[PDB]
Amino acid sequence: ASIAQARKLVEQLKMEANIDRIKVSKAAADLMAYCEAHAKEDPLLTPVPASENPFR
Amino acid sequence: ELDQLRQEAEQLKNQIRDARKACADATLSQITNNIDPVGRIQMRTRRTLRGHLAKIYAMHWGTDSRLLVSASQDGKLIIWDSYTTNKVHAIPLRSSWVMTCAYAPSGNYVACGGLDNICSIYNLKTREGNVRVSRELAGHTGYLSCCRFLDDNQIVTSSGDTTCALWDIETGQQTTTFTGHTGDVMSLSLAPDTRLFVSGACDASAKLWDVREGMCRQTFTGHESDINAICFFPNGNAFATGSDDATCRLFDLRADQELMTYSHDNIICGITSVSFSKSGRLLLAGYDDFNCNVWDALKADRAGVLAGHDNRVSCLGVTDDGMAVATGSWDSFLKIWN
Amino acid sequence: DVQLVESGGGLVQPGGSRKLSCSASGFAFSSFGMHWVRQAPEKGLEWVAYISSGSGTIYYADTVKGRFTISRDDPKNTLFLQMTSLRSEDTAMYYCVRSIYYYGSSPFDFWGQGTTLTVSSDIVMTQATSSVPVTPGESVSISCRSSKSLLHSNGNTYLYWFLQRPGQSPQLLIYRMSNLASGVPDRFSGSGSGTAFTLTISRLEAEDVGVYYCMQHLEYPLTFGAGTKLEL
Amino acid sequence: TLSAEDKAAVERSKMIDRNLREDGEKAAREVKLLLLGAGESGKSTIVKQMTGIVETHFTFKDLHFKMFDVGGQRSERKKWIHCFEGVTAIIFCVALSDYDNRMHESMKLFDSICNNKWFTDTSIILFLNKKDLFEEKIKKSPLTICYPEYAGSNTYEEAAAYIQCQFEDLNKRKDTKEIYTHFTCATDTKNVQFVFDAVTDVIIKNNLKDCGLF
Amino acid sequence: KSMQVPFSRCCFSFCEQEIPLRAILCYRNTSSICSNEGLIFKLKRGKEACALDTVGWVQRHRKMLRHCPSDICSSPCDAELIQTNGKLLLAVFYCLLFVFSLLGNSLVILVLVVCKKLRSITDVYLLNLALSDLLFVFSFPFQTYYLLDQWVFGTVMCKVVSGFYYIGFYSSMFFITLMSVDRYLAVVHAVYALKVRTIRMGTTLCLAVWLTAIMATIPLLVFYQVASEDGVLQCYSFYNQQTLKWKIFTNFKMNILGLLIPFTIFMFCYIKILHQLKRCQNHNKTKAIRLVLIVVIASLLFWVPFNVVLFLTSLHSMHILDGCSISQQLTYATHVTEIISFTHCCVNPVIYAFVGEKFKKHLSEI
Ligand SMILES: *[C@@H]1O[C@H](CO)[C@@H](O)[C@H](O)[C@H]1NC(C)=O
Repeated sequence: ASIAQARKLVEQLKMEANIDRIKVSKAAADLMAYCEAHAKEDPLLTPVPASENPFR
Repeated sequence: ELDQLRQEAEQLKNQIRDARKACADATLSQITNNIDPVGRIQMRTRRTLRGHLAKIYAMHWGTDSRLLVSASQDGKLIIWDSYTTNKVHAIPLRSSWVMTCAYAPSGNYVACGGLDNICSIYNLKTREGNVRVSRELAGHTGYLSCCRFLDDNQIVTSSGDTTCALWDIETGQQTTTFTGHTGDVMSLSLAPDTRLFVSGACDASAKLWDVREGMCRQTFTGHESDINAICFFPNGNAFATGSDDATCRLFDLRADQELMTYSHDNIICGITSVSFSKSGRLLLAGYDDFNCNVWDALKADRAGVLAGHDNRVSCLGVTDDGMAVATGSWDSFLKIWN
Repeated sequence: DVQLVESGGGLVQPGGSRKLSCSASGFAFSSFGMHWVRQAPEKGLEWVAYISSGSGTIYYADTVKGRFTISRDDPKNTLFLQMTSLRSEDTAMYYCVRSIYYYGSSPFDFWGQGTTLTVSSDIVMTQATSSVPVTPGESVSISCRSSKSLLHSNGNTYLYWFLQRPGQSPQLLIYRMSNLASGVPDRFSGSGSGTAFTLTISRLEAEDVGVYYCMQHLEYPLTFGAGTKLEL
Repeated sequence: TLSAEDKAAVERSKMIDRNLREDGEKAAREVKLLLLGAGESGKSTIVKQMTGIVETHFTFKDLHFKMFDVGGQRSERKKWIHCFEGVTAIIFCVALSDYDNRMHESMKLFDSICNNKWFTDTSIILFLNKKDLFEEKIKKSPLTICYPEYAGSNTYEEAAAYIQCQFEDLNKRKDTKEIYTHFTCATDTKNVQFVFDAVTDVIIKNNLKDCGLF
Repeated sequence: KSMQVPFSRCCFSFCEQEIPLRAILCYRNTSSICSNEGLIFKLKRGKEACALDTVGWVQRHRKMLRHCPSDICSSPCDAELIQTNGKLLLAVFYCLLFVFSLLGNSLVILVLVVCKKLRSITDVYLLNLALSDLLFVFSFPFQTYYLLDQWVFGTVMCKVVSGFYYIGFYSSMFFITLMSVDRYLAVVHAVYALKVRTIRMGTTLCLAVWLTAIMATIPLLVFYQVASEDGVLQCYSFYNQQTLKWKIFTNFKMNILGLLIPFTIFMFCYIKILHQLKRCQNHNKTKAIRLVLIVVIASLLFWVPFNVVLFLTSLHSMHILDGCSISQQLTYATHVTEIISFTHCCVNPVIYAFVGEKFKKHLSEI
């Protein structure tokens, strides 16, 4: 009855236990670094002037 | 015997959550306390794409950042030219109940689906000059909630089943089936490399899938209700989800944990769609309240509001070049903000 | 498959009238705008008239304004060119050309075989070279120049390159001077600066010999150049 | 300031606009009906009288209906029920013989549908199938097994009226929407006639609201 | 002093004495509008006398007497007797009604355009009715000035203001008729109404309404002129000095084309709607009955009295009715019924827009 999904989910949990996962600090720092690095080429952040804005 | 199985399931969950708690040395609110606030983001309705006569349930930009497809339950899937507000095509769907739409990266094909259980594929470029249905992918037992092309030949779809599926468009069979969820899968974001894709389900969980082995890499929890939307951070190593509880959550794959919650006391309604700016510093989120809030993704401060809609903002889209953001709502309009 | 067949040509006394009919099949004829293009004997192509999809807009050449009338009717998938007061220099083999206008489209993609008619008892496009001999294997370049810059403000240029093999209708090679038309081998390529344009063929297989024409689509009347002939 | 091709593209866009307008006008011709109900065959008989969505188009007395059946969707209703916000009406099929209970779950479904936020003003066309089989069961076994609080005789008419009252009183908002009821074992044109009458009343209400008279 | 009543000095009585020959005695023609013709003498004793037999002894005198800008039996008769206080009351009514109608119609047009986006054919009719009412009320300040002072805006402005007045009147008539027809079609013929009630049909019918209103107005537009009658500048149908014939034509044209056919259709439609709602009493649609009754009663209240008094003025002009008392009472009645009809511009938004629950929701939203 429930034996099937029971084995499937316990194996799922076992597999998810075996993950090489990193500290939150460095991952957050990496995400911040990407946000800041690509800032200049993000039109949404800086209001792009109408000279090269395809939307008027 | 089932009690013992529940027992080591519980102890595995305890161990996993203990490790995840161990990894949580800090949060974005700490290390991002020093960055400059993004400031008010004043966006104006540069375009108001009109022509749909019913609710717009899904839209999707094209890789050229100019052509966008939008699907409405009037029975139409309109291919629009964003720059000139022109309608390049208007595909009449066989089934009007459409709640997803895709535009192929090559731009040759579009896809749509909904309560019919069929992911229709429409060939835009044909010798006859009219858009013709090329392949109807059938096999799901539940409504198609999301669908994204991987190539001209492969497509990954999420259904009202507990399952997603990768389909070979040429032959029509399910190349792969993703089974792990326990509730309706409502959204599906394809990683930039397309190797992996995330899927948020009504079991309040977002699962990470590997396309070429049909196996769930990771499961993310923390939402209080069903997840309606999901989108990768442009890295492809992180993604943001929105649920019927008035919060968005930013999950990171490598840390395998929830990072940031985007919530406010004023907002007491669900999130219908979510999107990231090109750089990822802005998180766009459409809401049941007739608005799209722009969140400072690093500080969780609300950076602005796109208030120009008369109904739920069902769908969002940010171009690849990040020049404009398209919001489609149930008022049947499709506004381009910049 | 898409097919355009013209009929109604023949010998007509000058001063007479005749209607050319173009039967279309294999494609959504109503979606496409249609053009008529004469080619007098041993002469380059010359645009005649234009009928938009839905019969909304009409255009004519100044040399046929008033005398000719372009019309269509979608239900029977047919195009018509009524012709009146036929003068001597209307002797030509008329082509029925298909053309769809939307973003990223390929106008003038398909040309009908064409019907011959013998009457008997503005941007100027220039091509300097003609009767250019080429042995197969190497590459060649053909040049076409325009009196007015074909680069529009919106940012897409409007030169079209066509190839006409002997005894066969011309076919679209390049549209908007960069985009390779569907089904054309990759060896063909287009380039140029807004007033002078060139098309280059990398490898010249004998099948591609014939006359190459350049046409402007910036503004009506559309004007072809005197095509450059490539021969073995 | 527009190239020739741009003008042609604008003309094509206008053609698409007029085609969409005509399609929308034709769509407004339709009457959208959402079919719901417990039982694997209760709504099947009604569909006969007239996976995923199956649509049964039919024109009756010059009025073109469009009935959509959601019985094949084994998924959470609240995620896709809002797709039918603008549905002209909801046909709700319940078998009277299910009082063995299945009828209580049918009552729960009717409560969740009638009082749904989206269906604030979409009238419900209630059908009570199997009145002959209900007659057989009610002269076999009493209805008290289903409704212990039932305080009426064993007669068919009293039981039918009681069931109708129990289903109708689930409507908490009587000032905005109406419940049209019908015992649908007639197996004749009376079912299509009844749904046509209910739809005519709904259209008259919608026209009164649109004209500002209601 | 109004679009329908010029200040005319008349003669409705005759003195038979043929040699009142010694006075300042300077003569005047009766106003062109006036039906009885005649001549007026102004005597040095201040009394003015009537010479309705304009020819004969009096023509000999006319070439023995002179014209003048500014016992004998009877005096010339002024068409209007309203004193300063009455004109003040009419003027304040005009001003307050102008501002109320202006704000009401502006609010209707604003909300109907920006909040409704004209998604219904009923919205199309309501928008065009509001525009018609605006066009009509644009003539009110000119009416206040014209009532309290002579006309100084010139012939072109006289024609333009008459155009506003009559286009507004006819367009309002036909738009309320179209709304009545639409309600009849959508209540008594709902099944068939689905096949014909669309935005395109409403737009086409409303351009038809505008074109027919223009067609009705052009004759009145050309007839109107500014004339220095009796030392007062007056904007009225003085074209070719046939003011009587033009008055009769305008009265009967407005009567027929504004009341007879429009209200015929209007009452037929709303009577059938009321019968239908009486048929639906098992559902108790009382509110619709109340609103249709309110609309019908209001329309009749501010249109029927004005039209009947115009018809009576027409009868007077055709000599069916004669005398000062009838004439002065008719001018007074025209001045008050014109006020009450002007109330239509401010009441049409009332009875058609704010009483509807479709509309108050977006009013509260703003
Ligand atoms: C007034 O009556 C006289 C009578 O001789 C006539 O000549 C004139 O035309 C009439 N009208 C005016 C405005 O004087």
